[PDB]
Amino acid sequence: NGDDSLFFSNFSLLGTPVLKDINFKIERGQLLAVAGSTGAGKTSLLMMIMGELEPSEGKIKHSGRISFCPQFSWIMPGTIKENIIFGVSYDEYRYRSVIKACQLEEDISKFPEKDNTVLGEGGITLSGGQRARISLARAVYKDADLYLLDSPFGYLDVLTEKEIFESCVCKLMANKTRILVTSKMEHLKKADKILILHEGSSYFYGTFSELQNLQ
Amino acid sequence: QVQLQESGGGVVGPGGSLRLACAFSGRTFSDYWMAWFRQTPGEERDFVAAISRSGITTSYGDFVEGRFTITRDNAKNTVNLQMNFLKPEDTADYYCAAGTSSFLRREYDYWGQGTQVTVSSA
Repeated sequence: NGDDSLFFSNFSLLGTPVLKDINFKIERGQLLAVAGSTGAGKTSLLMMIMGELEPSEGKIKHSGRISFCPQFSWIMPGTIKENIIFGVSYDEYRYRSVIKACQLEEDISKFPEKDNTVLGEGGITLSGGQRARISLARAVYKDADLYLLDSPFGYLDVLTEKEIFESCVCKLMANKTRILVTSKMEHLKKADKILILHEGSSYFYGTFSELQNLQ
Repeated sequence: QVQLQESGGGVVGPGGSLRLACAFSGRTFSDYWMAWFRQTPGEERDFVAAISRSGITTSYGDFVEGRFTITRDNAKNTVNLQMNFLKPEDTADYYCAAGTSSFLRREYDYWGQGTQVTVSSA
């Protein structure tokens, strides 16, 4: 079903050049905000986390339990809907809510064939933020036990960046387990636990209150 | 084709310490995650501890509250469970399981024979 806590104790054992001395907890339905300098090792950590909780070698895999959202918005050949679903069964109410929360409702409607507008090597090209919104919608649509969101906001104005964090990350995914690599202090205020990395090591693990008490 | 064999079981006093140890054999230990369970006769099966393929990720039963620690030696092919502050109610047969599934939704594919631990107040 689910272990209410996962204790990671990587004291420079895995990915030694980038990651060194990271120790933290992840509990069900909590928003963990990974933050830190540029060379901290945020993406490396999400990748590390993933390679621990993943099925091993050649296993049937069936339903996958981790849902990853990379920085590099990916677009496979196929319709806007196919890209979001990504193999997973369609559900109109699950899909339409994910679209509205990821703020793609207006964008999809103006396009010619709407959800069936084909993307990739044979079809339409997309906006920088529009690719990032599809990449995020695809990740939040997948029902997974854990969500790794490496800088899901990019090429988005602070008006939509703070609206998608509020509607999608905090209102829609309120009960899912999130690990969100973020920068803005507003994201850190709404977080359940804050992990601050520095040059590959964990320097702070706690709440926004403890963080401001320490500084 | 794997086979497991636990050891370290015995009878310590109330508020004691004991170190259980399983033996993975027959395949690459590194590919499997481990787990510890217990069976207090008459009561339900209880999840005790679980450890990832590398050993960087662990998770414990709600009843451990900090007392037990799960470790592994991928070179010597063993998973160890260090139990401290054992209260009499922790008396049970401790089984060790190994799987090669997702760590979030675990499927305990293989099991051990169980080693008896007893916390005698006397």
